[PDB]
This record gives sequence, C-alpha cells and structure tokens, in this order.
Amino acid sequence: TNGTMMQYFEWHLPNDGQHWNRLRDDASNLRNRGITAIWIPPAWKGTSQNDVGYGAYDLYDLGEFNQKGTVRTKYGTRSQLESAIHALKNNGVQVYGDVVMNHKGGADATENVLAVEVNPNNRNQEISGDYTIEAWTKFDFPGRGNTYSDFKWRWYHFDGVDWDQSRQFQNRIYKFRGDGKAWDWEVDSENGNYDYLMYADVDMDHPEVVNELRRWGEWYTNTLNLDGFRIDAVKHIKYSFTRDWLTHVRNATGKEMFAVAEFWKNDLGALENYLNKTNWNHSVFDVPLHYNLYNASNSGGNYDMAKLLNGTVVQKHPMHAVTFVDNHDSQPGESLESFVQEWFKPLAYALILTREQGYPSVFYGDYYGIPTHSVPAMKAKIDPILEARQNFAYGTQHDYFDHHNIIGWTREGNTTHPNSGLATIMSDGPGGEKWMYVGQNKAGQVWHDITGNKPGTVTINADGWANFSVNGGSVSIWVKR
Ligand SMILES: C[C@H]1O[C@H](O[C@H]2[C@H](O)[C@@H](O)[C@@H](O[C@H]3[C@H](O)[C@@H](O)[C@H](O)O[C@@H]3CO)O[C@@H]2CO)[C@H](O)[C@@H](O)[C@@H]1N[C@H]1C=C(CO)[C@@H](O[C@H]2O[C@H](CO)[C@@H](O[C@H]3O[C@H](CO)[C@@H](O[C@H]4O[C@H](CO)[C@@H](O[C@H]5O[C@H](C)[C@@H](N[C@H]6C=C(CO)[C@@H](O)[C@H](O)[C@H]6O)[C@H](O)[C@H]5O)[C@H](O)[C@H]4O)[C@H](O)[C@H]3O)[C@H](O)[C@H]2O)[C@H](O)[C@H]1O
Ligand SMILES: [Ca+2]
Ligand SMILES: [Ca+2]
Ligand SMILES: [Ca+2]
Ligand code: NA
Repeated sequence: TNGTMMQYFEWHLPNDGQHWNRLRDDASNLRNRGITAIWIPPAWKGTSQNDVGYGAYDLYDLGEFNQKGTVRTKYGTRSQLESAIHALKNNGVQVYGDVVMNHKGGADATENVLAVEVNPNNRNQEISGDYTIEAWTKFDFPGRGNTYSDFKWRWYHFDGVDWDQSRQFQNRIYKFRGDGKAWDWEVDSENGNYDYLMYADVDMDHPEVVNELRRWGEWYTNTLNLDGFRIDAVKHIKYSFTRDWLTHVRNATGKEMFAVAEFWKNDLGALENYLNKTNWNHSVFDVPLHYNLYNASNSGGNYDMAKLLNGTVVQKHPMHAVTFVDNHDSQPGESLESFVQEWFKPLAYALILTREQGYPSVFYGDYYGIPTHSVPAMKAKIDPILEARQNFAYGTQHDYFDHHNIIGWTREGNTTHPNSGLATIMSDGPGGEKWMYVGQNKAGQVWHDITGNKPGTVTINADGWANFSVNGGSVSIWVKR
C-alpha cells in the first residue's frame, strides 16, 4: 500500500489552543482518505503563545509549563497532544515530529559578551574591532525548573546573534570571541558561510551541546512515541552533526525513524552534496520540483510540460525525495512565497500522488484552505486523487512526457489490490488525447475518469491500448469502472 504524508498545519492557524483536538477528531478520516503519516507542527514552547514554534524557546516544554506567559503552546497542552497521538496510533497512522536545533530564541536574560561584527553577505569577513554587546543568550527556564533536564544555556553554547540589546542596530551579525569560537563547518556556503540564520545560533562544535541535543532527541522520541522526524533548517547546521544525531537517536531507541530534512535551495547539486555528506541516511524535500510546479502554474500554458521533472530530486534520487506542492513557507505572504496557482494545483497533486517515485506530502493549507488569505479548501479536488493513489496506483509505470502541453503516464496494476491500474493524463494548455498502454490483460474493460472532469467512458482495446482524453488546463485520471 502506497504511503502518503500530510503536513498538518499552516502558518495562519488560529491561536485557540484547539489544534491538537482537531487532529484527534480527524484521525479516522485521514486514515480512510489514505493518509498514512502526519507531520505535526513544532510541539514545544516558542517565544510566545502565538509563536508557530520555530522561535524555539524550550524544547522540553510541550505546552505543560508556565513559561513565556502561557502554559499551552499555540496548538494546545501536552495532554491534548498525547491523546491526539493515541488516536493516530489507534488508526494505524504514523507521527513525525518537527525538529528545530539550529537556534534558540526568547532568552530569559542578556549577557555581556565580547563579539566581532561580520559582513552579512560574507560571514567569513570580520568588519569591526572586538567589542562588548548585550546578547540574549541566558536560558534558565524558570517555569520548568530542572524537570526532565537540568541543562542551562549560556553565551558559550552559541556562536553568535544578530541583536545587540544595548545599541539595537539592524542588518548586523555578531560572532562571539572565545577559545575555538568559529562558525560551524560544513554548512551551506551562500553568504560565505550560512551557519548563522536568526536568534542565538547553536555552537555545534561544543561537546556539551552535542550531548544535550542527542539526549533531548531520545527524550522527545520516547515521550511522544514518534515514528520519525522532519528536520528544520539543515543547511545552517553542521552536516556531520545532523548525520550522527540521527544515527544516535535510531540506535538509542531501537526504531528505524524515517527522517526528511528541509534543505531550502533550488539547486540539485547542493542537495546531492548534502545527501553525500550525510551518507544517504535520510530524505530531503524536493525543492526543485516545487519551483518547477510554481513556474509552470504561472506560465499560462507556455511551460514545456515534457520538462516538468527535469533537475529535480525525484527524477534522479527517487528513494530520497519527499515530493510536495506547497508548504507553510511558500503560502501567500510568507518567507518563501511561491504558491502554486489554483488551476494547476490538481495537476501538481496528480503528478506527486499517482507516480511510483518519491514519498508525497499533502499540505493542510491546500486541503482545508487558508481563509485568512483567499485560499478555498481543495479537499473536493484532492480526495479523488488520494483515492487513485490508495486503490489504483500500483504496478509497472509507463511514462509519456512527450508533448509541451499534454503528458501522461499509466500504471498496470498488480494482483494484490484488485481492479488496480490507471492512466493519468493532463494538459497545461488546450485539451486533447493520447494513446497509452495500460496492459494486455485489461483488454475489453470500460474505464471512467475518477475526477469526474471528463464525462464518458473509454474501452481498452484488444492489445491493451486506449485513446485517453483530457480537457484544457485540467487532469483526468482513468480507472476501471
Ligand atoms: C524561511 C526559511 O529561511 C531560510 O531560507 C532562505 C534560503 O536558505 C536562502 O537561500 C534564500 O532562498 C532562496 C533559495 O536559495 C533559492 O534557491 C530560491 O530560488 O529562492 C530563494 C529566495 O526566496 O532565502 C530563504 C529565505 O530567507 C532557511 O534556509 C529555511 O530553512 C527557512 N525555513 C525553515 C526555517 C525556519 C526557522 O526555524 C522557519 O522560519 C519561520 O519562523 C521564523 C521564526 O519565527 C521566522 O523568522 C523571522 O522572524 C523572527 C522573529 O521576529 C526573526 O527574528 C529576529 O528578530 C528577533 C526579534 O523578534 C530577534 O530576537 C532577539 O531579540 C529579541 C528582542 C529577544 N527577545 C527578548 C525581549 C523581550 C522584551 O525585553 C522579551 O519579550 C523576550 O522574552 C526576550 O527574550 C530574543 O530573545 C532575541 O533572540 C532575532 O534574534 C532576529 O533574528 C527572524 O530573523 C525572521 O527571519 C521566519 O520568517 C519564518 O519563515 C521556517 O518556517 C522553516 O520551515
Ligand atoms: Ca547554525
Ligand atoms: Ca562553532
Ligand atoms: Ca505547455
Ligand atoms: Na553554529
């Protein structure tokens, strides 16, 4: 059976503490639609109650301590999360936790630290003399005390900050002075060295930090019975640290732990470097495919559809690609805004859901809508595609990426999964037809469009061929009636 992940949040969810409850209520529903794994938002305490969670204050506070002016996170309390996960586990759905280790925000107090300024466009270049700044580096976790962990963070656990509380200049980055203080390596080389991103940057060279993060990893996994991870911001984290952290947590827990890493760069070469340096021990989001889809959706029919997979992770390394259409960063108004246009969106979902390559991810914002911006729920359009993946998308695949508008592929089905087999056909331009092979054994069967976009039927010929059709700017998915 085909695996399907859902990203179960978007940026603009309400701060009503109800999100874990929503997830609990949806557990049977998701299982029935073919969702086999859920990626939950940051579960820990952020810099405030309405923090999406990437301003990660205390990784041991899952909405259970009174810190940052709130007990619950944005999403709910720890006991509410724990019953949502039980509901999921009871329905055979796996749970992936987000993992934010690059930085810590929302320090309890400042410290006076000797620092040097570096060039924001080249963090290898020092551009000032040394001087003392007031840095937000002191974390004591007053609400939690020493429960679960007695580790306290101080300036020397960090490499630098972008904020001097005493002077309050913008567009500065401060590297701390001290013995063996340097930006970590290997990290992405955009801006010279891209170790520094935001908040207080974690020093992955520091042996107490490495030990603390490994131990937090086991604790998080065990406390919540997680089946895997989505790892945040990996281009800004020393590559060998991520590789060995994951191995550690897998060894310590005895579980396989699937992991997908967010390496945000539209560059297949950079992604292959990352995968080589981490020894192929986890997957990456297919960021190049997201940009291909985004650009195709904006090209008004003029994109060359035969080239839709060129330069992508899924084309080259299918077993290490998590495919997606949109996420909380590409949604309107957000940091990496590059939202796939609504008319193309069912085509993009058919591409990732009905081909044999890659591990696909459905976005909450697409499925349930983004009411704050004007994005309607596309549940009605995505559901039949999820049904095709669940029941029909099996067996040998035949690809027809051979025209600038009209492309398609077929699946022959297999003997496990009866009635399985399909022909997907789509056009970014005018409608039309394509001759495609579904298998000699399907001769004489009558097929219909599961999307309901094309009314009518198609009878498979004596040799296993049929002329499948599609409307303009549309997708049809043909299966046995
Ligand atoms: C979003 C994405 O970013 C990166 O991607 C880059 C990319 O790498 C780069 O290459 C390029 O991409 C291009 C591609 O390469 C191309 O190939 C392609 O073609 O085109 C692309 C061009 O678009 O650009 C990209 C975007 O820049 C990165 O690589 C990705 O990984 C990343 N996505 C993931 C990463 C995330 C981080 O976890 C996450 O980001 C979210 O969430 C962020 C955090 O909320 C948010 O960040 C923004 O907002 C922050 C908060 O405002 C801001 O922080 C700054 O300001 C703070 C003040 O608010 C500073 O805090 C310090 O000072 C305060 C005062 C302190 N508070 C005190 C004070 C008090 C009162 O006295 C009290 O209230 C408190 O209690 C006290 O403590 C505090 O403690 C201090 O620490 C802070 O230091 C500042 O940094 C961030 O800077 C700002 O960025 C993101 O916007 C958002 O997206 C993603 O969701 C995740 O998926
Ligand atoms: Ca870093
Ligand atoms: Ca360092
Ligand atoms: Ca075209
Ligand atoms: Na660092």
